[PDB]
Amino acid sequence: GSIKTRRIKVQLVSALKKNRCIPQWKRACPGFKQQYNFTKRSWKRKTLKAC
Amino acid sequence: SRKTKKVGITGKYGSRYGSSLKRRAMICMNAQSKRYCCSFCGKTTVKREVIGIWSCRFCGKKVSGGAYVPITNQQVEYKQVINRMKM
Amino acid sequence: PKLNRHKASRLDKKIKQKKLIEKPLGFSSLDIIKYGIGHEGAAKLIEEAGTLTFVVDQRADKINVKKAFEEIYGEKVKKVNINNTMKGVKKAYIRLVELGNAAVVATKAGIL
Amino acid sequence: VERQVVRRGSTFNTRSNKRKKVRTPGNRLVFQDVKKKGKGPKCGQCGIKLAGVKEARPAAFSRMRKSCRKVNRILGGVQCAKCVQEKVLDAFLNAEEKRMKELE
Amino acid sequence: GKVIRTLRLQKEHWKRKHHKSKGIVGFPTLKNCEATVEKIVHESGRPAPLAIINYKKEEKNTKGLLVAIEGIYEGQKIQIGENASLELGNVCPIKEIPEGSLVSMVEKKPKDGGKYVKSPGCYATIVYHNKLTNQTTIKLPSGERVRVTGESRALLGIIAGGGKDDKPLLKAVNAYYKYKTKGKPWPRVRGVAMNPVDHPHGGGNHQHVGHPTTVSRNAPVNGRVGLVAARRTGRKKGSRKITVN
RNA sequence: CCUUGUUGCUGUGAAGGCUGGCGAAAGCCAGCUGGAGGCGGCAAGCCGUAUUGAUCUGCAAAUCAUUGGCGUAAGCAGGGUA
RNA sequence: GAGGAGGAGAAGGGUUUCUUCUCAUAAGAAGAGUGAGCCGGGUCUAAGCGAGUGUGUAGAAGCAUGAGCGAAGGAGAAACAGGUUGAUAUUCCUGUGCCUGUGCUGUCGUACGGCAACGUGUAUUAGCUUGUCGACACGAACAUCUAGACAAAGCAGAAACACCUUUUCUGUUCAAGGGGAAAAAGACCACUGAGACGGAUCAUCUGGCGACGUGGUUUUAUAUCUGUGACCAGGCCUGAGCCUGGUUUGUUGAGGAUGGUCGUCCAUGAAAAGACAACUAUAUGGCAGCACAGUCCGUACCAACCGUAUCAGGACUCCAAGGUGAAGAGCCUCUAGUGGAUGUUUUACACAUGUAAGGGAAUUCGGCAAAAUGGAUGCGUAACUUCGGGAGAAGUAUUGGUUCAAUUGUGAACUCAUUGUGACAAGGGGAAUCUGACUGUUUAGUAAAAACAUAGCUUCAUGAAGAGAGAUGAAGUGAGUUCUGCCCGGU
RNA sequence: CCUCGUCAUUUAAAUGGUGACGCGCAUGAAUGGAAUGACGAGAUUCCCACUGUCCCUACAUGUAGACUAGCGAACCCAUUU
Ligand SMILES: [Zn+2]
Ligand SMILES: [Zn+2]
Repeated sequence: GSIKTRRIKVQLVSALKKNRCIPQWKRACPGFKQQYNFTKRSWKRKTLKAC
Repeated sequence: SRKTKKVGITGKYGSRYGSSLKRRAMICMNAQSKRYCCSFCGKTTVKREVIGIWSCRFCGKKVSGGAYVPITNQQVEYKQVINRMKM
Repeated sequence: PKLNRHKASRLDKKIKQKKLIEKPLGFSSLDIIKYGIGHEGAAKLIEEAGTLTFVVDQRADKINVKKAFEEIYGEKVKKVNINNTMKGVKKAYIRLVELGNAAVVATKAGIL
Repeated sequence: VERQVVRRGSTFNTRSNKRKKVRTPGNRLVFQDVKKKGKGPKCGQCGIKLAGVKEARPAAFSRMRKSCRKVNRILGGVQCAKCVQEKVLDAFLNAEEKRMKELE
Repeated sequence: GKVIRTLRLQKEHWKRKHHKSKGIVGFPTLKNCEATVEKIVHESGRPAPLAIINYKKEEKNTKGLLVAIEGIYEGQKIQIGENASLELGNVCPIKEIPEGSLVSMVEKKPKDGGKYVKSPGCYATIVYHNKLTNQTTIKLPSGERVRVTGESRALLGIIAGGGKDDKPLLKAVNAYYKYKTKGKPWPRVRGVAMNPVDHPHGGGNHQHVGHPTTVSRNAPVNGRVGLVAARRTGRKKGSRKITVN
């Protein structure tokens, strides 16, 4: 909801910046072997436990 | 007033609780609700605030007393004994 | 006394010692300001309300921002409002004591 | 008939949350807040409310003029006219008995 | 089995709370005082009313609590200690009060503040003064006779609020309000209606105790239920009391 | 245990009061006023008697329909605490 | 269908919100978006928790005292209208304000009046002490105010017209701050001097400790005015600006606010921070202008929450129109909001429902299920009873529309093709026996009961208390009425 | 227990109900005994009203079901029946 503590807000801000795919240029690099970022999440499928 | 032959103030309870118990309660219930005479101002304006404490609605004096009456039987007697000790 | 401090608004706690050598200039005007923001959202504010918008260091407060602007850019300030955004950036909005000067400072500084 | 929302705070209908309905120049019916009522001083002897003094809440009372908070007599607010008449007489009459008991 | 109801209710979190209390009840310590009765008040757990008193100790005003005797009023002046008059509601050394008199709030030893008679409607009777030993015999409301030294203090009158047990509580809710502040279990479930894991009287295909209900004084605590160390039982007449002053 | 929230419509008509009549008295009889009660019929709600109804690869690891019980109170509920 | 499938907050979720593009779609990718001295947190204290210290333990636990902590719905200085974005707004912009402090310049101050009830005067710090405010249960009736809703007249625009109609619909606005009545309800002051008697309430009641009367003093709302104009409706033109209105009266009325009364209780219904008055000393103090200051954290959106989900379940609160009717009941409408596995007339057996000749429980363990009765008004009401009740006992009759009398009691006439609480809503009743006195509670998910509880009755132990025999604990029986015989051999 | 005890009443007909009787396998007094009122979604018998419960079934409505487009599982299984 609208009321939040400072500690809860920083957790949300960090959880929101980490939630991104692999940038499209990295895929062209000779040494790079990852397909998809397995740390990506959806609000419909997991809980953060920020509480 | 007095629209009932026997039941008096206990008519509030209908047919519940025993007959014999209601007629014991009745004595106390009639005594609690009356106004009584003030010792300080003479008027009949004394009523009960809470068990043991009685109070005058004109002059504001508060006095210790019984649970259902302002002066109890033991007090009416003992008060006299003290007056004799002062002689 | 020890407590978990989960309801607190300031995340720092400890009082700080002296040191044998101290850092040259300290928290100072050129650490406080980061950049002015110039886009269609900001442009209206310069044109209508005589206010600039800036990104500022997380450690900064209203009094410090007021001083730093008057030192770097030179116009006098009426008000400062502050906003911690969802992207982790502290924004400051500064209204100048005379309007019109906002378009002068913005253009000199290359914000606009 | 237009219906209202709570603009600020909580919906939970406690003593600190009284509201009234008001019509604005723009022809809207809106809720607006209400401050609590104040009780003024009662006499220290008899419990009667003192004459000549205003009733307000502590913060608002302190901002009024001094004349709103007293009467010009031996006890200002504090006690009523009958209780001071009794006090003045009692102190006099007691001193006279002591005078007599000293002289006799 | 498990621990019985009687033990659980004696643990510390079940002790009566004091948050609504007015203060500790008892006499002042000084040799002589003149006091004024400030207010007469009800205290949440107690049926007898209390009186707040005001007295000077050095220059400073100080406040105390007495149990109210019947016939005081707010504003009354009262006299405490040696050289007080025999007037209703004064406090005096016991040796000054004549035989056959009725007293309340009696000190068991000097300066203890008053114990003994403190419940509504109660009093004690002065039955003997011994001029050699300086002892006095008082008859307590249980019928017990006890000896106290002549230097102990006592309040002259009967405790206010008498007659309260005349009116029956006809309903369950009336009993609820009376026991809400006491330590006894209400409502009280009978032991014969429990299972044998919960109570020594539990179990069986008919509701019965099955073993005698009179138990020893030295029995173990988690089974000491029933009539503890009874000398006799049943509704028959007893025997003559033996009496000495 | 501490701090709070939540009673709308109706029936019956106790205690106390005023008039009129009857009586030597004590105190009896009418009409009106008043509004008590873990008191009656219902609403919002809280519950769970029957159909041994529907469902039993369910809408659901206990639900749905009609029918029922209480509803001015040893009633129902949020947060803090043991 | 206003106890909404409407409009908003809390707990919980965390970008789900806005723009663009692509299908990959309850799918992705890239950007953008949350602004405060006056709203809430940071303060105070409840029940309570506790570092350290003392005592104890192999170390712990525990016990005594006690810094600090403990409520986003208890206490708690000061703000409101109107505008603006794709997305924020009592936070931004315009206007008018307020609280707490700081500094400059002017301008005044060092006291009086009334028999009194008390008034005039915007007034400094500091301290004892005494008191007040903060600061408080439930229930009932009666006043007064404000939202709201009606009805007439005026104007402006709409709807409808094979016929009829001045028929019908929508509008007619005024914030915080400043100034301010009459009224009603209570206190009190001066004169006066009252009874087998006057005054007064819906109800209690009230007076020589001073009635009625005649003149005053004071406390508590609201209407009205200002708030410098905003905002709305309509017309004319238009890639813009002008012009015209926003006027009068009556009835009712809270599910909000306030006031003084009355009732109930073996139940009498928080603290503290922070304030104020009197008394004592001490005095460069009041007001007007102008200027300066007020840090830190929260602020988007939810039909998106918990149940493995896009789940008929669960989940704390606020606002609330017209008709019918006792009634935020059911039924019907205005404001605001809403919807998809496709076609086919589709047997039998189902599941939700209707109707039935003659008979009327013959059915079945058993009237299980269904039918019948139903609101209001009147007449008339038994055994038994703790005299309160039984009791809506039972049993019977009436009820629509129209046009009149009469004013709350109701009467009378005329009229209709099955009759009238016409739909919706809405008791079946009696005679007996076993059992528990009554309202209440229980096996969340096969048992709601005769089981548990309960008031009352009886027994037992104690003079120890932060409690003191009308007390504090332990057992048994189960309201009331009427009784409760005999046995101490065994344990 | 014997037991569907005997006598009366209720029915056309009573292993039922109510009223009487009592050497009671094995009733009984706060392990509480006995007679009533008011109140039970408590157990039991009878009467009036009422009816598709029944004699003895018939007709009609909505929704599924049959056939058709799009979408698309599970229990179970030595199997030649
Ligand atoms: Zn008096
Ligand atoms: Zn006074």
